[PDB]
Amino acid sequence: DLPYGSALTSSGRISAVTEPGELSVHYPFPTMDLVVLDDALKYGSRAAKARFAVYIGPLGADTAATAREILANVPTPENAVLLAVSPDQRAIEVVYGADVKGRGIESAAPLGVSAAAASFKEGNLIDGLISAVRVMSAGVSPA
Amino acid sequence: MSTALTHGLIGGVPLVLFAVLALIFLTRKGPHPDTYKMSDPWTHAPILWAAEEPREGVVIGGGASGKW
Amino acid sequence: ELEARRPFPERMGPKGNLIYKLITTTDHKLIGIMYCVVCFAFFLVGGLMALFMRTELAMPGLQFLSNEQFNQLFTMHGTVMLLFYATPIVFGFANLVLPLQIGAPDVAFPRLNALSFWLFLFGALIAIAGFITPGGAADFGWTAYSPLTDAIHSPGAGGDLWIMGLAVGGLGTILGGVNMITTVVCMRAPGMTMFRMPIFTWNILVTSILVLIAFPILTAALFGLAADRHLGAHIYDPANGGVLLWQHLFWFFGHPEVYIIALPFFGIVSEIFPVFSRKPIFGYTTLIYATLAIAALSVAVWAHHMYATGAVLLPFFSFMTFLIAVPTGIKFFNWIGTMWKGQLTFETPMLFSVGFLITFLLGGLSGVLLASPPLDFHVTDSYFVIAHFHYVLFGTIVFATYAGIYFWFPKMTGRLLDERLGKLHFWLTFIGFHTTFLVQHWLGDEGMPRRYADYLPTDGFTTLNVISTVGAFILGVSMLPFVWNVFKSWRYGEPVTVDDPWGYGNSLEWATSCPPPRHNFTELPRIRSERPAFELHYPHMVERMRAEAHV
Amino acid sequence: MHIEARLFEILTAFFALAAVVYAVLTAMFATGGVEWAGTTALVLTTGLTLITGTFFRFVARRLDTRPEDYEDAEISDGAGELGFFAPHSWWPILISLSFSTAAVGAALWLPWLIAAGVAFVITSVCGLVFEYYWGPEKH
Amino acid sequence: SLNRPNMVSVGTIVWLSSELMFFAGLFAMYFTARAQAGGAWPPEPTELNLALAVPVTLVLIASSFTCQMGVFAAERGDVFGLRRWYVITFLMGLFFVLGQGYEYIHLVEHGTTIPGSAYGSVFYLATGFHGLHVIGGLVAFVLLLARTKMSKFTPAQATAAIVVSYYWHFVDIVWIALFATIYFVR
Ligand code: HEA
Ligand code: HEA
Ligand SMILES: CC(C)=CCC/C(C)=C/CC/C(C)=C/CC/C(C)=C/CC/C(C)=C/CC/C(C)=C\CC/C(C)=C/CC/C(C)=C/CC/C(C)=C/CC1=C(C)C(=O)c2ccccc2C1=O
Ligand SMILES: CCCCCCCCCCCCCC(=O)O[C@H](COC(=O)CCCCCCCCCCC)COP(=O)(O)O
Ligand SMILES: [Ca+2]
Ligand SMILES: [Cu+2]
Ligand SMILES: [Mg+2]
Repeated sequence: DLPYGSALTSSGRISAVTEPGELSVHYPFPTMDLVVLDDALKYGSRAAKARFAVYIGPLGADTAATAREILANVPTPENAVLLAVSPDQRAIEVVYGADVKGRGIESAAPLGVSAAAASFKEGNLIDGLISAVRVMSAGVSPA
Repeated sequence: MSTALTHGLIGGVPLVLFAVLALIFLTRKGPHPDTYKMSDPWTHAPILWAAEEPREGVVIGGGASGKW
Repeated sequence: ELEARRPFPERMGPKGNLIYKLITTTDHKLIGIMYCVVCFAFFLVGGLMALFMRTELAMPGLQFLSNEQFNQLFTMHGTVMLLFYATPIVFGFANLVLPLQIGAPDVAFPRLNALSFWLFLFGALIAIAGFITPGGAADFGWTAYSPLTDAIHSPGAGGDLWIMGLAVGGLGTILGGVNMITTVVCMRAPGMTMFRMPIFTWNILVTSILVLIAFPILTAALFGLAADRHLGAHIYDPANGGVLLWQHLFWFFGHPEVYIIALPFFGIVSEIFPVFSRKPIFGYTTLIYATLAIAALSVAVWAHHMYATGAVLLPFFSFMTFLIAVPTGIKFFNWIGTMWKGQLTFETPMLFSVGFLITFLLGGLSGVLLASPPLDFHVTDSYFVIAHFHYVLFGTIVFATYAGIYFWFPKMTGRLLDERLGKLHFWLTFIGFHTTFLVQHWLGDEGMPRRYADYLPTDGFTTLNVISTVGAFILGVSMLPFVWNVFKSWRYGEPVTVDDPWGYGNSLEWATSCPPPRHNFTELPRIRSERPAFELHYPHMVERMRAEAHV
Repeated sequence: MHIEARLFEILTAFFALAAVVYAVLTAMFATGGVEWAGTTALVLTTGLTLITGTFFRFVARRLDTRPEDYEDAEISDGAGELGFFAPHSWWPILISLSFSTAAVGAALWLPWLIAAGVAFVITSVCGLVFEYYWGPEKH
Repeated sequence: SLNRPNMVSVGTIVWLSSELMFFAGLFAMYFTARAQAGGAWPPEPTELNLALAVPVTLVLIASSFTCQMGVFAAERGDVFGLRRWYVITFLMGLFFVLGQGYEYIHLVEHGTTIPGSAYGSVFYLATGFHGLHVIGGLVAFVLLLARTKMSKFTPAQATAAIVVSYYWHFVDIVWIALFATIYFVR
């Protein structure tokens, strides 16, 4: 209800507006790359039975445990794996729930971190992300 | 009159007009923002993407770390 | 404060997601989508027939076509692109947004709503299937004059399939009309009075009332003609005074028919104008009176279509035809006043809605000339009347239709059509349209009659025919960017997630999500004025809206 | 519901006037007679609107104001129970196919096809009408 | 309390109003063919008898009463009274149809046919289309009576009965116009 042309409805839902000819998502990445990442996440969640998530943003002053309190925001925080990367300060973090224990994540998360770091040698922010997700999802067993 | 001229004009003008109007409009820049480079400060809001599979305090365990 | 989303929304559904809920469907939104798709599929076929008859008519002498083939070709072009594309698109637009506009969850009698669609499709198919016969389709024009249509002068089988297809197709229209009347009358939200619903709803209501008059008499005439052809009765015998019985019966239908496919497309532009001008509609009260007046007038005005005979009362029809042109002027002036002193921005919908204004004006101006019997004495059945009805048809059925499509694609799909790919479409379709139809005034005036398959080299008119053929092939290629845009912007294209992609939206469908849920609504605002979505958003301006209205 | 009733009788008055004007103006200074073809159509066009207008007037006099007919009405007034709507049905397509068969039969004058079409139409309409009324199987 | 309009009734009313324009064509054909008659409008072979068309008209005028009695029974919750009155209505309608058929046979025998004359065409077309509407009404009676015993007698079934009655009162009101305009105004 704060932005211009927003209103709080009787059901509690928000109804926003955009200017004619403007966008409402405005991600700084190409559409095809977004499609590739989306299907990678979708097909990696299958064949492992644990949902995968990606975070891109500031990790404040700890860079090890602030990527841990945000895992509680993804649906079904247990049985979920999260890859958080920081562009401003070079940092990769992998955090997984207590339901993924012993399913092959322990020997996979370093590999995903290495893949992301190796691909981060260029301006391939999204290319390394997909590679890391693909490597990590192929090590976790449905059991 | 001049079947070559008639057939060569009723079938040539549309393609030239199409080419010109496709040069005018389809070469412009759209509303999609430019790609982010890993050489400038990150200015966009946080993201937190996730999946929808499987359909439908937190006890956790484990971690990793990295650097580039 | 921080939620989890997908990088990009899903492109399509999984296997077996659409097929079964396509034959058992009851949702009005899906029925409207199917209308649109099939209508455009028929539009392409009709356009192909027009291209065939336009290619041959660029040079004297029969190059590749025949007399019979040409006759069947112009007979079927004008039938397909008038009864199988234009009429059903009206109900396509009515099924998309009318329940959303009135605040209803559904239409009354939904199974009847599905039955109308199927009647449409199968009637159209059985009428078009005349090309499979060794003889060919109907070759006697869409007007079907007597006694050219009896078994003596038209013994083909295509001409019978034509009649029976039209008769099957006509039932769906009547069922749709009764459905829309019932839906408007009964299905309203609390506080949505008659004088608070959008102009589109009024137009659809009056159009349905007009349908309930026009079509049954045509069905009766078709039954009479079938009786003559199959049972050897004497209904339309010239000795029996039946040459002019047919003309009366047909033109009682024909002119209300051309007003059936006008008013809804007035309503579309009447909805689009206020949104992009940051200004309310001008003269809301008088617009509905204009609609009512033209609808009432379009019944006692039928014989201006038969002056060249010697058996009509000229003053009656001439005067009424003169009168039917005033409230159209009122509508024009109200549109101009709506645009006046506003913040205009020309997106794709606005561009098409403006093109409509330019085209329709000249169409109507040419139409008024024909209404004087002395002037029509020289120019009936010539290429001038063709230019008239093409200008007047191409504004409402092409420009307004495309305006509506660009307007309501995000509302119904959740994706945004491309902009740089729609401007090309508009400019192609505008440049290529005047190039093919402006010179036909001169052709008709100079002495070229309509429905001619051939002319002599020493006739004078050959250059004016080349220009029209050049222009016609630009109208053929203008469709490529649009189809490409729709096909590519369905699976991909910018997600909306904002339930109002245009802002300053006026009607009630902009108070729900894009796309709407199964039952259209999860909550409702308070209805106080005719701009409920502008009441909900921007509350601060409400007082201003009540203070600046009257000058 | 007075606006609905008024909208029809407004048309009725104009239609009656047009029919009466046309009939008289043709009887004198118009070749032939009274032009029975155009006169017949308008005097039933008036009837079309008259029937609906009268019915709407009676219904409006019977029932009092609704939330739809009230200026300053609340959303909470209309809360309750709408009625019954069919969720899904595959019968319409069968009805359309039956009618198409009958029409194709009538076009080419094949009486057997006409008879088959009529039987199919009756069966399909029976299926549509007896949809939400069949009881459970008896065993 | 009842505070809403029955939309199943408004739908059928608007449809019945639209269906009146179908007969406009037939009336127009009749009046057009009658104009160019010259001398005697019913030609020499044609001889209309009032010895058979009057009783049949009276029967078709007695069906409405029974139909309305059935509707009156429907509004109270009586499921048996409705059935009895509707069966009687069906029988009277069948009598009408058979009488009309007999008159057709009699007229055809004396040399009044569809291809025979201009009078025959319009006469048979108008009266045959009316007969087709009557048969449709009879089919509607059968369908409704079959449905009345599938489930418990709810208000919806009463609504269906009322709309069917509306339709019937539209087949017999268009026959008092035809009878008046054919047998009296010749
Ligand atoms: C109702 C709206 C409507 C529309 C949209 C059109 C579309 C066009 N019409 Fe017209 N026309 C009428 C209304 C309309 N028309 C009427 C009412 C008649 C009276 C009929 C009679 O005479 O009996 C008539 C008859 C008529 C004649 C009369 C010929 C004669 O009498 O001699 C001519 C002549 O040039 C003409 C021209 C055109 C042209 C160039 C187009 C262009 O806009 C069309 C080009 C568009 C396309 C869309 C081409 C598409 C093709 C492809 C892309 C190929 C692929 C296809 C497949 C694989 C299937 N039309
Ligand atoms: C399809 C939509 C459509 C529309 C909207 C119209 C609208 C009008 N038509 Fe019709 N007409 C057709 C479709 C249409 N027509 C078709 C398809 C045919 C051919 C059928 C056939 O024979 O094959 C036809 C044929 C036709 C004829 C018969 C011509 C002939 O066969 O020779 C006539 C004659 O009176 C006529 C007149 C009019 C008039 C006066 C209007 C008026 O509605 C238009 C009025 C518009 C304006 C007046 C412009 C706006 C006004 C102002 C800005 C104020 C200016 C004030 C003054 C000038 C005083 N048209
Ligand atoms: C390989 C091959 C030979 C196939 C040819 C396929 C083909 C081109 C078929 C065309 C058939 C038709 C109907 C032609 C006309 C054009 C046309 C309208 C095409 C279809 C259009 C269309 C898709 C519209 C929608 C679909 C629709 C509504 C229905 C179509 C109409 C239908 C269903 C009719 C076709 C049914 C059919 C072909 C049946 C014939 C089978 C038999 C054995 C009939 C022979 C037969 C005869 C000859 C008798 O005399 C007779 C006398 C008394 C009792 C019985 C019979 C009898 O059965
Ligand atoms: C095509 C629609 C016309 C419907 C009009 C209804 C006709 C009523 C029948 C009256 C009988 C009179 C016969 C007569 O005197 O002439 C007879 C010929 O008439 C017929 O064959 C009538 C058959 C009409 C078909 C029935 C309806 C069609 C079903 C289509 C459904 C879609 C005999 O004349 P004749 O001996 O040749 O001089
Ligand atoms: Ca040529
Ligand atoms: Cu006109
Ligand atoms: Mg003419």
